[PDB]
Amino acid sequence: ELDQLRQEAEQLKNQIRDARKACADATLSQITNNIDPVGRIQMRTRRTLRGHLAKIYAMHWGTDSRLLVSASQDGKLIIWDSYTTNKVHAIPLRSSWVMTCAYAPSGNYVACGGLDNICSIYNLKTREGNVRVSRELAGHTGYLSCCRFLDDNQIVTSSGDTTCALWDIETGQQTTTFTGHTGDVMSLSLAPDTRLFVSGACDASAKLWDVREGMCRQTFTGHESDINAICFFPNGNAFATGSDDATCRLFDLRADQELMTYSHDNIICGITSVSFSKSGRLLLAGYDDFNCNVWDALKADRAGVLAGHDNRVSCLGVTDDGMAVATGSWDSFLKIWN
Amino acid sequence: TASIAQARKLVEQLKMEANIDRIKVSKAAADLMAYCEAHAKEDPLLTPVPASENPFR
Amino acid sequence: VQLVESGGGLVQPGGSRKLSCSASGFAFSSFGMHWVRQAPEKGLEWVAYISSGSGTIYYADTVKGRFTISRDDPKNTLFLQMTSLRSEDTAMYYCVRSIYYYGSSPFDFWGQGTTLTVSSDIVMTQATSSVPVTPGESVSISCRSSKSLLHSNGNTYLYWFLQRPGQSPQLLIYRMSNLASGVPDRFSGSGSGTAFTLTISRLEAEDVGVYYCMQHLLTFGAGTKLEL
Amino acid sequence: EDKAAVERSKMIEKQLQKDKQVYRRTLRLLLLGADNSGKSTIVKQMRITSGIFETKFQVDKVNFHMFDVGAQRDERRKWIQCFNDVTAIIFVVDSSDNRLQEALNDFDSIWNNRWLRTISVILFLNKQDLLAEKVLAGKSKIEDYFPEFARYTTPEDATPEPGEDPRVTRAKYFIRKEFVDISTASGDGRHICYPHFTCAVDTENARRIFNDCKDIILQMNLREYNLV
Amino acid sequence: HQQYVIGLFLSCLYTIFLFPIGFVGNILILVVNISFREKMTIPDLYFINLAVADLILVADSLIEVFNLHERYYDIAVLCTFMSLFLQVNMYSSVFFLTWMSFDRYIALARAMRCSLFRTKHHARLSCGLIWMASVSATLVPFTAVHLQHDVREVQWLEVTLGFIVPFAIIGLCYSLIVRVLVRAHRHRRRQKALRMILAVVLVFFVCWLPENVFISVHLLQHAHPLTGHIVNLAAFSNSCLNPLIYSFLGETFRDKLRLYIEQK
Repeated sequence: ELDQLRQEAEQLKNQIRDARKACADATLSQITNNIDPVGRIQMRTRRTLRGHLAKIYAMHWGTDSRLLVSASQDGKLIIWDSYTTNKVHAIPLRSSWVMTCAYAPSGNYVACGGLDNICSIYNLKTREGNVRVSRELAGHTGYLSCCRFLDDNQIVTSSGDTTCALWDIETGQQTTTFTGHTGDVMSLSLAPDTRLFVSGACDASAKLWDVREGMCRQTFTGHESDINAICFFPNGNAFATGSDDATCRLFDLRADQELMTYSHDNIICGITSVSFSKSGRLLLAGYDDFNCNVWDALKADRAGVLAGHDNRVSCLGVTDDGMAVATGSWDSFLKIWN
Repeated sequence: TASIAQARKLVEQLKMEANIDRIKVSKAAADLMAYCEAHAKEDPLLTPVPASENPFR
Repeated sequence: VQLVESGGGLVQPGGSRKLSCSASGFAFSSFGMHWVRQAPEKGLEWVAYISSGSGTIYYADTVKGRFTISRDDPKNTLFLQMTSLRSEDTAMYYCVRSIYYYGSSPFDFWGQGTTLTVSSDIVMTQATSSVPVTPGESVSISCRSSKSLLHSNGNTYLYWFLQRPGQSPQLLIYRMSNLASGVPDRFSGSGSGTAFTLTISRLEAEDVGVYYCMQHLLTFGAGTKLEL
Repeated sequence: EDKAAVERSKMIEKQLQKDKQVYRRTLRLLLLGADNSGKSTIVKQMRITSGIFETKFQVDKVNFHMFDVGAQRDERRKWIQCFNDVTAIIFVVDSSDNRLQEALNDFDSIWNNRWLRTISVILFLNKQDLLAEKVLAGKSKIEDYFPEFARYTTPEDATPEPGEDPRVTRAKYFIRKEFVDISTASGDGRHICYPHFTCAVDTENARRIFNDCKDIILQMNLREYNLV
Repeated sequence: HQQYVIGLFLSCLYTIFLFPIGFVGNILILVVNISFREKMTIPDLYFINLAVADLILVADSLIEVFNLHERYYDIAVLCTFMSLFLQVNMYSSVFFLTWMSFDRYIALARAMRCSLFRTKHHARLSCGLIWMASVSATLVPFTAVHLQHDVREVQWLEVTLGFIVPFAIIGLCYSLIVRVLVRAHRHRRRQKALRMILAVVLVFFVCWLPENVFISVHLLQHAHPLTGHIVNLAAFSNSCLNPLIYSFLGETFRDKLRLYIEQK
């Protein structure tokens, strides 16, 4: 039984690969010669946010494009007014090993999680004036890698126990558990339409999921070792990736295969974060090299570098407005670029 | 006994992935390039803005 | 959330008294504290301000030096000593909650207050002292300021208060564009920088009172009343 | 006014300094070991679904935070990157166990990890009590799994505890030497392994951790001050 | 005549052996530490300040070589400037050595439970205060003598503050550090540090004792040209040797130097 099923699965995999090869009548590099290269993109540190005691692990801009929450391994979430550097809040955490943080799209809540396997929801607007733990979403059997709000009531989270899940915050239950990954799930990106989301795992594969149906739709595998970061192209039909294999990859949902890979032979270190600019023309990735490289998403050539960090660049984000780019590092300083 | 179930559900997932339709990579690349070009005028990071426009400096 | 002031009564002009209030239901330590007096048959007047953490302290020139404000975070008690009193100082004093950060709503809560009876500043004006109206429709209330309240940061420091009969003032709109927490969709506001307007989309009998405009670039307007 | 926002920010920064002092005063420790190892008994006897556990204990006016990782996938390729730049890693093995080769492989993986190349390891050869009578009885022979033990004799620098049969000393020092050779092969001098013959009942575990942390900080400062 | 021959022979020996080490090593320490100023640690502050002081002292020693002082003896303001600058800089060198001995004692004997004191802000404040103490000890005697009237008591204060107290503190602190190291190494490579610590104290003692003994003799009593030249050269040898034995006889600064070579 097992051998026959393996043969059938291999036949299906061969069919999928043949279909993808047939669809690859052209590659992005040939098409993108029709557009002018972006050229030299230079950004300067407009702000430097300090106050975190230890390594910064995560950060997330608010939809207002001004406030941004940040997390550090010392057990603090600090909300910054990036314009003025004012510390709007400072939330002490139950567990100091926080690996992710999110800002609710409405701006009312922030979430965080880490090696505690619990996604804590914090209410930034309560009549007592303090910041209160609204919910403690428990049920994952591994550390939390990423989380992103869908609504004030729904949040999707990745875990190191190979599962992503969708949570109903009010009831504190898992609406639907996503399974199929074989290794630790390291990051997830929520589509602009909010109906689909894609997560990369410690295996070579990044999988696309449908929250309404609660099941994987397709899988991508064009990576060598381990996917650390993932981001959705602004149009929502493509997503980037970052791996320990020291290269980015651009996939397309409709084509269902790799479109482009961004790497230079002199970059031999893993990628910790990935993000796109507002138009999607620039692909920004943070590396263990202590600096972030700006890639031309179409021409696939480096257009800049953000080297103003003293340690591993662990997180990276771009404002919904597209004005600025934030970055966090293990040196405990966030820096807004532009 | 139980491993057969996991193998069969894996086969079902692969079957579904096979049944999905796909488009030519040329059209996907054209769509992404068109998207980038249409919005290239609204991306501050792509085309630098004057100091009077950006709110940071 | 509950603020109850204590003290008041009858004191001779040469005497002194200490007004005390106890904060309950919220983190009094993080909330800034303002004192606002409501003298008989006239509008509100700011008295003093103490920042959270017993930091910056301000007094109105009318009461500068005469009064001193003290704060006690661990006991959640606010104190205000009046060394000497004049006849004009008689007024009902409120305990106004306030916290300041990007997106906050200062002056959101006003305490019950106590009545104390005894045996340059920015000037603003309102279009009319009274405006007869009926429920089921909208009306417009406007006010003017001596100088533009639009600071270089890109926002106007003005607030609107509603004082119902026998009830403390309530924050309706802050910064001319943001509705308070809990206020219904019955109110809206707009302005150009020097003249602002408060518009009630649909009036109801439960909102009877007098409206005050205040700037925080603290002085209050003459007050506009609605006669149903 | 936005000045009150700056005041709020500065109270926040005052609190951040206040807890920065505490953060810098405390020493963090990572606890590792297989389920056979009695690390749970070690932490429980620290007389001062969820993931990391925490134990707070103090020895001679210096405190420690020990982090025992609980419910997680058997792999630690990623979550051990968080525990970089801790003071030390405490590794606990069951000497009496045969899974000894599994423990050796685990210690190899920890020692050679690229993110822990500067973190000294406090190695607890736990459960000496069981090992002692396991060797004395002779019901099992360590040579079955490590035949090199047949042609091995205790070194000259060994210091057996007061009173010990030669065979138990030989076995315990053979296991300790296995681990020590593992440590030294890749050991470049940037981190050191501190083996200890420990049992969960021993009360010196806190003292041993404190002494090894004292030496680790001594060497860190010595390297900082260019003395090595 | 052979007196002059010996003097010139020692001068050329110094300019060949010690002057290159001093000047180049201090310049290199400055360059390396400045290149990575963002990541600088507490010791690097003291090493930077000591490098500055020793660099100025060794640059000054060129005037001592070949006896070039006469070109500046003729201008009073220049005379006072040079003399007081040399005084403040040698005071800063000796005081920074004395302060590094105590700071090392704090960092090694009280490595923990003293994190509340060793803070880079406090390190920079202490560097400023060391420069302040140097300036004060150089100037207060000067202005006092100028108002009241090289004074006997002034030079007694000079000898005390410049050798006797600094050396006592250095010896005590490094003896305590050596006790710490010998007790640590007896249980759980560390001899490298031990002999480095026994070398710094020896270099300081050998290079500074001659001039102070000479000055004490003169105070208890010109006419000693060769002895003065020898003691001056021995004193400058301290500022010449400090860069080596403090920065690039140890591994950490060599690591940073290799990083400077490769990255830049």
